[PDB]
Amino acid sequence: MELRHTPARDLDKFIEDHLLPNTCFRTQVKEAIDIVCRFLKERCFQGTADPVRVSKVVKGGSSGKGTTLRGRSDADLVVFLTKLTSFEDQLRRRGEFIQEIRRQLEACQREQKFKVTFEVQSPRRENPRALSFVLSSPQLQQEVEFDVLPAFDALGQWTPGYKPNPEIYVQLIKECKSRGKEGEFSTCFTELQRDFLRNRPTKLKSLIRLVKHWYQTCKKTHGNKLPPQYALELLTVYAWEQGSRKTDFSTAQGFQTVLELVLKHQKLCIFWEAYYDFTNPVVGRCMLQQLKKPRPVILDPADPTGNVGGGDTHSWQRLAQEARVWLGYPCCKNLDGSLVGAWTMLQKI
RNA sequence: GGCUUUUGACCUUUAUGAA
RNA sequence: UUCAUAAAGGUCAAAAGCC
Ligand SMILES: Nc1ncnc2c1ncn2[C@@H]1O[C@H](COP(=O)(O)CP(=O)(O)OP(=O)(O)O)[C@@H](O)[C@H]1O
Ligand SMILES: Nc1ncnc2c1ncn2[C@@H]1O[C@H](COP(=O)(O)CP(=O)(O)OP(=O)(O)O)[C@@H](O)[C@H]1O
Ligand SMILES: [Mg+2]
Ligand SMILES: [Mg+2]
Ligand SMILES: [Mg+2]
Ligand SMILES: [Mg+2]
Repeated sequence: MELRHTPARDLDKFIEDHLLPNTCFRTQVKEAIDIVCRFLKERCFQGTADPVRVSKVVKGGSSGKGTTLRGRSDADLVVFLTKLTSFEDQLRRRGEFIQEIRRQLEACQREQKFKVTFEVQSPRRENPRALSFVLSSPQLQQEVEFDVLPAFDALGQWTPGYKPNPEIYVQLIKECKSRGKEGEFSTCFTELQRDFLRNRPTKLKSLIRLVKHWYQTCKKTHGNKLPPQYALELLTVYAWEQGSRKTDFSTAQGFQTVLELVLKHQKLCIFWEAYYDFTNPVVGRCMLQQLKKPRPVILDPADPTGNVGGGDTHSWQRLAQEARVWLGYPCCKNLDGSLVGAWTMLQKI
């Protein structure tokens, strides 16, 4: 049945039956990703006399994190290009490389290698960050949607578990402040975003799937007037880190905890020191400034300039109205009708 | 306890692109 | 050598579903 009719003790069964990827979906998506990556490395940029080269194509998003929803999660690919040499360079020339990727895709389509359908683009967006399309192929048993983002390799060859050289963030901050573009270059650090989730406990990822499904259900009512989905993913990590830190926990208690955190968005000030910290005075000052913003502040662990909170209080107002409604559903209720109870939050300093 | 899936960790290999 | 995407082999763990 639907999530809103599902009692607390059946949440994990709901996640299993509807949210966890099945073998065909994830294998088909991987096959499509291989198709696109091979295209990006072996065909797409071979047209130019001055070799533009792909240093890496990173599978980011839920696909790289292992937090996908069965049959509903896209493939988010950040394609790093050697010719993009700075954040400035990325901001101004990403449109060029986007159009060229589009051109070569359409070229391959004519050759009947595969079929591509490009997104609505209702707003001009001014300067898009992604090339969004649906991929069809004779080898594929299903369509797969893609977000392809050209980017400057700010991190270089990155070691998992290594803190980035703070000078990289110093440069990021300079460029953002210069152009008034905070949060603009998160794509450069998608590896850090992925790394922040990739090795988390299996059940934490299942809870994230649940919250993401809840979020998408709310999207039915409130359209696109909600806070970023990524904000809810980070809020769930926060809930677990302050309230559980265990591999085995109650899914229902975690879910209620997140719903209650949404209600307290006016008091949320969340950040991490996973990839940066207050040691560097420039980075520390940037972090401090973000932490002084109107609530909620949910700072991207990968990007000290990115408040994933979004800065739109109306968006959190609407989400909280849904959180209030859902706290009355069977989801967080025991068999006797009582709430399972949220986690006791430990104060993080 | 048994079966399986999902999610990672570690060690190898191939194709491809890069440094 | 390293990094990336897919595939192949091996080991380890976590959670879940079912019995
Ligand atoms: N507001 C934001 N600020 C910074 N990074 C963001 C962001 N929104 C999305 N991202 C990054 O881009 C990735 C892909 O975004 P989306 O594809 O829109 C949702 P997702 O996290 O992949 O889950 P889903 O695609 O299964 O719904 C996210 O995982 C996140 O790393
Ligand atoms: N850092 C990142 N890593 C991986 N994927 C990302 C990413 N940032 C963005 N994406 C993907 O690329 C898509 C388009 O990127 P953007 O143009 O930045 C979203 P937007 O136009 O600001 O609309 P929004 O208000 O929904 O965020 C996102 O929906 C996301 O799926
Ligand atoms: Mg995605
Ligand atoms: Mg996407
Ligand atoms: Mg596996
Ligand atoms: Mg090789």
